[PDB]
Amino acid sequence: GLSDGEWQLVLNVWGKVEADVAGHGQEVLIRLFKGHPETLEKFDSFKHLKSEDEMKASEDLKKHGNTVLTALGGILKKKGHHEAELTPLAQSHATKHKIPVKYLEFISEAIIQVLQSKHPGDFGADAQGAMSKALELFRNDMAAKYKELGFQG
Ligand code: HEM
Repeated sequence: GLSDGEWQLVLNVWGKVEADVAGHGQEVLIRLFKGHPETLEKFDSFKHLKSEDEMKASEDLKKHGNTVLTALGGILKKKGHHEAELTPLAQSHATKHKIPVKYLEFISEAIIQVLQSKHPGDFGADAQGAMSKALELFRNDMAAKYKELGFQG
């Protein structure tokens, strides 16, 4: 875990995302698709997008962006007590979506890149380090759920 002080820095930076969830959501997915093109192959719905301008115009890529960050905000707010919010996500992603754990790592980096690009003034050394342990915790718990569902990539 994170210390009480580290969860506080995490919740505080999250207050910035919550002031514009779909806009931050939309940039996280463009960063991911631009950055690791191969993750795009998992979305039937989006494989047609051939460029950043097309991804930027997609009202559906923006609604999916919103859904991902709304679901991640619900986990973060539990501060580590997220079993229940997490199980269902580990079940769909392992079994239905078939998302390997390095892909969870690539989205973690897109989230940090977005926070840094849009809130540099608020996203200092300290907030950067808490945010990154908070996302490694999420990944590590998801990978553990994977293993007991008996899968794993
Ligand atoms: C921060 C990590 C993530 C969160 C919180 C998250 C959350 C969600 C949620 C809430 C849904 C809708 C319900 C469901 O099927 O469970 C969803 C669907 C989906 N997710 Fe994720 N996700 C994450 C990472 C990823 C990654 C890394 C990929 C693949 C590169 C991915 C692929 C998918 C697909 C293919 C679907 C179905 C989307 C569709 O309707 O076509 N997810 N995700």
